[PDB]
Amino acid sequence: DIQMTQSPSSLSASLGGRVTITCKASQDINKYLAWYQHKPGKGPRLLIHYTSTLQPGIPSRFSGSGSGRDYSFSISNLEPEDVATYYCLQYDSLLSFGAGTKLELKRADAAPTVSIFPPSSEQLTSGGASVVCFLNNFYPKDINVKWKIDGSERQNGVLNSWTDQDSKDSTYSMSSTLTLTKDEYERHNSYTCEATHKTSTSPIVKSFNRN
Amino acid sequence: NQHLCGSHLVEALYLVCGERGFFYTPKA
Amino acid sequence: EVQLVESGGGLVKPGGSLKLSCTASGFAFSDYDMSWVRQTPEKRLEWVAFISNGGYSTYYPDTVKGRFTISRDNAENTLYLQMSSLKSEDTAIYYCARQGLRYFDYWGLGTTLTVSSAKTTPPSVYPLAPNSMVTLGCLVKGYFPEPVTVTWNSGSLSSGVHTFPAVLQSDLYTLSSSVTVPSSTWPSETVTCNVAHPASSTKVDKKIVP
Amino acid sequence: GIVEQCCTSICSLYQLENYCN
Ligand SMILES: [Mg+2]
Repeated sequence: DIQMTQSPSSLSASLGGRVTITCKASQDINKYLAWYQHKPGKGPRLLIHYTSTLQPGIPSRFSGSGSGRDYSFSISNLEPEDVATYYCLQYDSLLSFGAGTKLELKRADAAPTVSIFPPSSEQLTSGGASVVCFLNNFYPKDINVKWKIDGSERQNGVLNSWTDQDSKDSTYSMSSTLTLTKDEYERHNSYTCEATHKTSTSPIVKSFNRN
Repeated sequence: NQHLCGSHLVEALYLVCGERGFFYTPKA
Repeated sequence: EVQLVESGGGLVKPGGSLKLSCTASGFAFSDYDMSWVRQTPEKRLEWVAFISNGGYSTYYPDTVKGRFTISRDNAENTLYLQMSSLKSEDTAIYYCARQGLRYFDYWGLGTTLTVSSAKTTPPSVYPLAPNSMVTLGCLVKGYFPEPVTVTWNSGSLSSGVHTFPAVLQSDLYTLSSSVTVPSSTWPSETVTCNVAHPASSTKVDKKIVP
Repeated sequence: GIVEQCCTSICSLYQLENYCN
């Protein structure tokens, strides 16, 4: 087909600023390029067709440009509604989409609030134990978790998942769940998740004993 | 080999687009 | 007032069938070529099927050609997508899209398809209990399929509510939800995660106890 | 699409050009 290369794949901007996205075609596409904004839970929304022609209704702070194989899309005066994923589409030869640019907010660095949780009385009856750790409301997105139990840092039986940018404080959050069987939990005693974030040289340590 | 359209659409597109081919929906 | 409403999504075993529908209103539906486009879990947009305004022409990429059939009933303002020989790579949100010109100019909200051999399992729901502020949570473990819903205090707690994406493990999902409430409110008052799992017809309320 | 538009009547060469890949 025609391959659209879209860059960058993710992007952080400050309210009121400017952002520029690029799409390179594998061949000349004769200005037949459209741009779409896609928000979670909604359907895509056409912004620009024919390189730079705005759809009726779309705020003028959106614009595009280009020719041959090199095109660019731009947001002036970034507004909170503009956080979304943006995609280009070439429609000169059949149809092909770019991979997308995730557009997130810039914000002041913030440290994680770390909270730790032993397995509940409800789960151990079942025969399992899950220790959970929240690394909530921090910035930037990128973070690291290390589990310690009786001084031993251990890895297996953990899997972790990440929030998208929170819409209230424009922070990110992170879930750390270490899971063991009913009896490897009662074996040991001191359980620790350490949260290390570029806000802080020290890791944020929170822990509990047999209580 | 025979054509479907009185307009001779397929033959007409083979000359206008060549090895590019065509799609059913216009771009402009 | 152009509207496109997809419907019919659901869970299907590999090799199964499913017919998606799309209801058009607010425009002369029989004048418009129409497409189905899907979004994969990796958030790529994938053109899946095309049909011309009068139903004469049709197009499918090779990834679905021979397994999918797009069709329209213009007098009922409805676009259709009949899928068969379903494969896990078909798992996506499917969108209805209008093409006055070749670029799409209107989309629906989507309908979600899941292709999996995993069987439907209700979740286990565990309370997570440990300043002016306290953070609590609820752990929902070993369920299938997505989605689950988490509310706090029947929906009347909204901020400091962070619901985290499920990860697939084995064949089962585990998810967590965080609630941060003023430490005056708790444990003086009860904070309860309300979990809903429509696929297993589950609604469970777990009280967080100190 | 093209079948509905350029098959009962002749479309111009400008028109047909717009359907090309
Ligand atoms: Mg013909």
